[PDB]
Amino acid sequence: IVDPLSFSEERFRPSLEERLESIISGAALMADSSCTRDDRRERIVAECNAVRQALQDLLSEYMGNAGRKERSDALNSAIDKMTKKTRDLRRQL
Amino acid sequence: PVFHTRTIESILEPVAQQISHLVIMHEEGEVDGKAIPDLTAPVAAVQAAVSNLVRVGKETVQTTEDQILKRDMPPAFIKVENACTKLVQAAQMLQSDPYSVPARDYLIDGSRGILSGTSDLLLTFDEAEVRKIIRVCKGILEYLTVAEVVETMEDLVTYTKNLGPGMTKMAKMIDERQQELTHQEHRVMLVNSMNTVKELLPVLISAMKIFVTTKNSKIEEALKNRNFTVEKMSAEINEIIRVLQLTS
Repeated sequence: IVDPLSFSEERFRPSLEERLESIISGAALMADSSCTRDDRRERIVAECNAVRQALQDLLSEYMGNAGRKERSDALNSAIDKMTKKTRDLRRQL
Repeated sequence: PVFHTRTIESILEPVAQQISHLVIMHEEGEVDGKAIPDLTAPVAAVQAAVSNLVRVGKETVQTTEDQILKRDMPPAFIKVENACTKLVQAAQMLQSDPYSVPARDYLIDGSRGILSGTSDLLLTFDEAEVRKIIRVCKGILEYLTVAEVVETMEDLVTYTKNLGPGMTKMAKMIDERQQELTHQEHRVMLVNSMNTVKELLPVLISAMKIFVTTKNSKIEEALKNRNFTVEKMSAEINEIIRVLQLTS
């Protein structure tokens, strides 16, 4: 048996548990465990890279050997080789 | 830099350079009087790549909860498709005449249009990605406006227990976003504002425990200080929302 005065007041009064669950639910305030979480971004980025590559191939095919372009980075290759070697040694491979 | 994320920069910047070198090459008469090889096979490779992007773009718009994405992404599809039409034409003109000077105009416009459209699609998707973060930030803002309601120790335990996963989510989303950004002051501001929110979390909890303890017997300072912490924590989250939306 309930008190009719206290019941009327507190009935549509949302408890902390209900208020919080509504915020957690509406703003998705919990950890996402799904592996498909990054798929949409990855797909879009993969397709954007395909367009980039396709357009660069076409622009290279048009320019031919008449192109002034030279992109041979031996130094950043050296640094990346040294980085990988040390990382291999410290990993004990 | 020119593009506000590492991904956008890596995609657009090399093609921007190539197109620019090409514009200069024409002006310098470098390609003058030379026969252009058949570009119908590479143009088909661009057509194929553009179609795939549009498909993925259309699929994203169909399944997205974001109404702003549904609206802002489709114009990019038209833009990237129309520029591809220009490129098909330029290749056909160079097929009919390998020495065509008019053809170089649709080749540049076509290439810039595809790139401009791809840029628009990336920026629009980045905005949607940022809106996922603001959703979680606005959620923690609303969760904080509930701190005044907690007048019981049983309430405090539940409020605290349920704040952790959303706070860790926001912190994870900020740390991942920060690493992608190219404007270094933007990263600084996000890292600092998130660190401030994190150091103020224990402070906020203790402040509430005080208000609940002082609610029992013999309060205004406990009320004021708890509000100050909520006010300061909320100010930092609003700053994260502001910084998150900066692209230059």
